[PDB]
Amino acid sequence: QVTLKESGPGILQPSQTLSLTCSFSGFSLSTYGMGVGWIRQPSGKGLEWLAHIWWDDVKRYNPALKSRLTISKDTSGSQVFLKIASVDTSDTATYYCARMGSDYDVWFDYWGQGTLVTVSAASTKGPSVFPLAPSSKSTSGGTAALGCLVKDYFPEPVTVSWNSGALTSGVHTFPAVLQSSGLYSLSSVVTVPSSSLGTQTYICNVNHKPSNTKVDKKVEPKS
Amino acid sequence: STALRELIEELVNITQAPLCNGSMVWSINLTAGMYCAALESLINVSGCSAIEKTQRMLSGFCPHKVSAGQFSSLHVRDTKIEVAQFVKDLLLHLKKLFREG
Amino acid sequence: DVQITQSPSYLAASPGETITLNCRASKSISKYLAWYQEKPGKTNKLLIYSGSTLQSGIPSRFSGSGSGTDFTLTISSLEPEDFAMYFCQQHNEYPYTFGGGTKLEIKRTVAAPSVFIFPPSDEQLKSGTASVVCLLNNFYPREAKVQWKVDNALQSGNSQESVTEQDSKDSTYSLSSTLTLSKADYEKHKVYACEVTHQGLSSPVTKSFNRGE
Repeated sequence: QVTLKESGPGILQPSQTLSLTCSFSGFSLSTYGMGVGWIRQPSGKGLEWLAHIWWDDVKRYNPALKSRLTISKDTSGSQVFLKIASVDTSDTATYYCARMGSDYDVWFDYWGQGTLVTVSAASTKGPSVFPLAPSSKSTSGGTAALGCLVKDYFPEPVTVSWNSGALTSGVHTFPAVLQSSGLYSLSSVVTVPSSSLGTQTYICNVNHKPSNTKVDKKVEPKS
Repeated sequence: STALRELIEELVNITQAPLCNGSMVWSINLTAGMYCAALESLINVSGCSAIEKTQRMLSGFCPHKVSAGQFSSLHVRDTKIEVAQFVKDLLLHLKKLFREG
Repeated sequence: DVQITQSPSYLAASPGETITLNCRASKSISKYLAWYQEKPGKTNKLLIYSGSTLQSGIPSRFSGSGSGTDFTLTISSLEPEDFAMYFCQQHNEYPYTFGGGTKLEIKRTVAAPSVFIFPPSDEQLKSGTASVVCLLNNFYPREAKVQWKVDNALQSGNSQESVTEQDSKDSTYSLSSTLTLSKADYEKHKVYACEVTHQGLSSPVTKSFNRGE
């Protein structure tokens, strides 16, 4: 039924202007009582309300940011937009849009999944993908482990699936670590039956949107 | 405004029971001095205890005293409506002021 | 401008337990506090608003209470799906403000890790760097130590690790640790070994390989 989804730039340079889009189904901002807000979360920190807008164009803005923000909707009331002028690194956060659960009061009955925005001067860099091959020293109790090392990318995030989503069970994709080089690295693993390693194919599907880098890497016994 | 929220909440409570049982008031422009206008239009409803708290709550937002039995006009372009319709209209205007801040 | 504190920010409990979470405002917010449930790979879910009003379709084992400055969310007879991050939000006053959340995690019995060690790939070595990875799979509790040795030399400061969130199936954690060397250093040594200590293990477990084999 009701869904919301944020779309954004992925990464931008300081002093730039962040433009965010919220698309949604299951309601319109032309129906009475409908409205949408923008909330953000810097990593390891708490949520912060930014701005919201109602079906009749009444808008509110967080006074700490008031001047940098502009919120809007289209005439078809099917999308909502936030602009943040003059971004700096303090604007690096996950950005959520969310629907107001009331016709006057400000709590949120439905939220989007959120989109990461990194504000940095550093260049975008796509990862290298290396196999974590199954062996004997990754094999115990009829189970072997294998995976993919996704190395040396910027900014976050990367997604990793296994056999285009055919493998659900046993997958662990770890949080990225920021390496001393200023680049991220992550591991994704899957544990699988040892006896089928000769007759099953394992492919990690890696995607780094900021660099437009997609890689499907086969992981096989050996080397 | 806590006061504003309380009033909205009281209107929501009282119009959720047909408010003032076959009493009619004149409409007004509520976009201009809303609170006093609403009190002026509601102050003369005479046998409805359900509206008393509302009347008191509205007096808190008007910067002059609103007395019963006063002359306004002969309400030529105006129109008689049920108290409930009036109050539900008032509620919409109040919610917008709340939403506006 | 109201500051919202949730303390403590971490709780562990076993299913079926009844627990309470606290939320505190820096000044009165009448009764206008909302509670939301946060889960990895899910959208945030509104549970309660106006202090105590249960959102439609939320089970009645969620109960919100409080007024003024001190608020509680009580979750009675915790189900497995009830373990999550819970945050509050005052909606009394502009600007609207959120608490920093409390992570509610399942207590369960100790489970020992299954440990796997991976050599760097030939592909990687072509670029001049070697990552050696140690995996600890599906253990509980979170606390674990990995010790890296290369030809019995204890490696210190040249590894990084990260840990998954509690698994939705067995409540365990997993850990990945990456040792970084130059290809040149990698090819100077034979025995790469990852030694793991964990409450679930009577004695440390070591997985090793010999560069070559």
